[PDB]
Amino acid sequence: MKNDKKVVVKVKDKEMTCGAFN
Amino acid sequence: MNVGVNWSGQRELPCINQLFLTRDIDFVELLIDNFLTTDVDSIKAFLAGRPCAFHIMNSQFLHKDERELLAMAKIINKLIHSLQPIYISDHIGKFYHRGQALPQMLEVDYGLQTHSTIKKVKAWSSLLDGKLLLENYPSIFPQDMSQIDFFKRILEETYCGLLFDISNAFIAEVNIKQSRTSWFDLIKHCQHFHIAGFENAPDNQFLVDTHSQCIEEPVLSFLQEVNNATSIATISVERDENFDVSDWALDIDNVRNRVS
Amino acid sequence: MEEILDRIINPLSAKPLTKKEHIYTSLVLQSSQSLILSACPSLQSQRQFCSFEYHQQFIDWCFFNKKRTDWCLALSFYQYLSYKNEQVSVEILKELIHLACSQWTYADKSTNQTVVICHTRLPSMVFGGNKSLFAQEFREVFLLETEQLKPFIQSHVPDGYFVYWILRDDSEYPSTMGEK
Ligand SMILES: [Fe+3]
Ligand SMILES: [Fe+3]
Ligand SMILES: [Fe+3]
Repeated sequence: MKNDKKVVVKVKDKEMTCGAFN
Repeated sequence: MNVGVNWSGQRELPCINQLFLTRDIDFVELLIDNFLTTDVDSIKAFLAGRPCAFHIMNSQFLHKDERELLAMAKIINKLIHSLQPIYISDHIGKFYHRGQALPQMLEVDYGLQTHSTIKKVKAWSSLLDGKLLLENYPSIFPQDMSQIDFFKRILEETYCGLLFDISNAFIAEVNIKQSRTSWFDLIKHCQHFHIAGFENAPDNQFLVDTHSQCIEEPVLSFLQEVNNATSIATISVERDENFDVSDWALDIDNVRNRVS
Repeated sequence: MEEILDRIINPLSAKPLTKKEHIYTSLVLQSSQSLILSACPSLQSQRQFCSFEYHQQFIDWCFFNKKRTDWCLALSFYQYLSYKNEQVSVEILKELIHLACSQWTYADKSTNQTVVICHTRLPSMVFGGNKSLFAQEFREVFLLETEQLKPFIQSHVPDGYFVYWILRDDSEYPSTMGEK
């Protein structure tokens, strides 16, 4: 966007996968 | 038999890159609906000549009318045309209950309004460029209609086929006592397969389809039964957690050795 | 069964479940709590927010008020915390917005590349997420300090509400009214 003053941040998550959660 | 692996994102890329350097990976099954805004040439660069197949996780097509799916079918079909997957495939899954989104894909009620579900199968598959394969669910709870009888109707009344997940069917046998035997009539008309590891639920109440461990001996012995019963064109050795290259490579080795 | 499904979306009923059914419903519910806890370490500043029973109360409140439990779950969780507590640190708000933007890039199945999210508490901050655009590149969760949407958020967003926009890319600020 036009205030190109931006910070990229980490998020500890994960994409959709076929593997169920345990 | 082409032996491949699944690719759903970037977390596993270091591990896949290691697999590419130490093993023969004959094809890669993309979870294609995770790449819908991805530059296709960047995908081809990564594959470096290896063929691919498509697996669709979150169309959620049983929750939608045909018209809601048009936009997704358009993107997927462009990716089908550019990447020429060996097969395309989706799931029979439940993603909502009473309008609330579920945190996991749950098993469908096969016997409830079976004809409306067959109609959604026809509608979705008719919008995709190719024969849609549907994957069997790793049942946790029993119900009135067998998953086998459900898929028999899919294969008889629609243009769809079966993507047979060997460990999912093993999980259902353990969890709900669905004899693996019942799949062998359908298996004989299937050439594309999945196999993976799993984990025990707390207090060993059921097996969870985690794709996070190595394939256990009873599942490999089930694999050999499948190999005796039909033609295995392709099998994807799945992994979604614990991206240890040695464990994934051990699975790939064991799958190849078991059918030799 | 529909009783197992009911307890997944409406967990605080006392209707009995067998051990297997209870461990399954708890397992499914645990997955959405893990997503929140893994991605928002600031929640450890308030250990009461982190119990599984607190999560169950949160999901039950989401059922009674039909709050979204998809990629907007993290936003729903902030609204629950506001509904229950007199104050919540801005770092929890920020991490939950970051989580929602991340989860958007995994859940939205369109050609649109970008979500932008704002909240009334931070009128001079624009949060966003960009889907991966290249095979080996991660999805991008970003933050902008800007007054560009501050007039729109004080005049057109009631206090306590989030507002979000889906955009084809991240070249332009949203022009329109978004959702919520
Ligand atoms: Fe699958
Ligand atoms: Fe599978
Ligand atoms: Fe599986």
